[PDB]
Amino acid sequence: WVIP
Amino acid sequence: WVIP
Amino acid sequence: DSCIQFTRHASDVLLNLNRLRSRDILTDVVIVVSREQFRAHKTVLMACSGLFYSIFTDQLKCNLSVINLDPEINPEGFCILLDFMYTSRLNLREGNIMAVMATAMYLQMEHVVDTCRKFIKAS
Amino acid sequence: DSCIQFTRHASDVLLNLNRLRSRDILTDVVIVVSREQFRAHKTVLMACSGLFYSIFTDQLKCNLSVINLDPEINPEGFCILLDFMYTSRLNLREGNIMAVMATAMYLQMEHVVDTCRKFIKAS
Ligand SMILES: CN(C)c1ncc(Cl)c(Nc2ccc3c(c2)CC(=O)N3)n1
Ligand SMILES: CN(C)c1ncc(Cl)c(Nc2ccc3c(c2)CC(=O)N3)n1
Ligand SMILES: [Cl-]
Ligand SMILES: [Cl-]
Repeated sequence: WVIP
Repeated sequence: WVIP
Repeated sequence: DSCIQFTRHASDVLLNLNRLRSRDILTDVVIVVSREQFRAHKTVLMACSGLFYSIFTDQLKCNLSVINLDPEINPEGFCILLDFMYTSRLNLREGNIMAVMATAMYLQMEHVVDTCRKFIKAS
Repeated sequence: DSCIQFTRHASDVLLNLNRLRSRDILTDVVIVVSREQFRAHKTVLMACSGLFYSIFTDQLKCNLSVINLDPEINPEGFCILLDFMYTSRLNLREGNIMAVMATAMYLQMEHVVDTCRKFIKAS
């Protein structure tokens, strides 16, 4: 999971 | 396009 | 094999599938959550959820145009998860994380359950 | 928004859609190319091809279970492109590149046409  |  | 690969292909496919959903094109099922109705594509639901995969591989349920979820399922939690299925983006907030995790456990969306458990553990 | 994103989601969705295709689950169309028949999901075809997008948004053609391609279309070129649609992987070879480019131009798959033009220009 990432900060888009 | 890439070499997978 | 000696294949070449187009990096953005999967993302572009999902973007177009979400465009079809937004325009209600070739949607083949309505998911009923309490009073709320959500139109979607059975194939996308199966690709994202262990629960929908089980439902639509069933020789009788595969032909249903309406699926009613358990009355304990929260419509907002379902909406956030349906949006995630079609975009890869999860609107996870303090006010919705418990409903999102419970819905993801019911829908059998392992990666969403994992990030909810981690975000709850941090707080 | 304040969304988080799961990097592998789109690829995982496409992998599952290809698993459904391989098992012939919820396929809703057969594409006829000369003597050869290819089963697929209309939504995936639309998501990958400008030609299928135009066909299945048409109020009459959207309901057809069989689509016949132009007799000039090569079944092998179509097969390679259908595989690319469901995997992001293109089996581009010296012996098939002309048939693949011609099929991609007909199907309106801009990124495939672009890599074929570049590979031909190099040789
Ligand atoms: C497991 N399998 C062969 C498969 N093939 C096709 C599809 Cl559409 C599918 N989808 C599915 C099944 C289980 C789970 C998911 C999708 C997401 C998840 O967390 N669990 N799973
Ligand atoms: C253009 N548009 C709004 C849109 N919405 C939904 C879908 Cl499924 C779609 N697919 C499509 C159209 C044109 C092209 C492609 C897919 C691939 C391409 O090279 N050209 N295009
Ligand atoms: Cl997930
Ligand atoms: Cl393309």
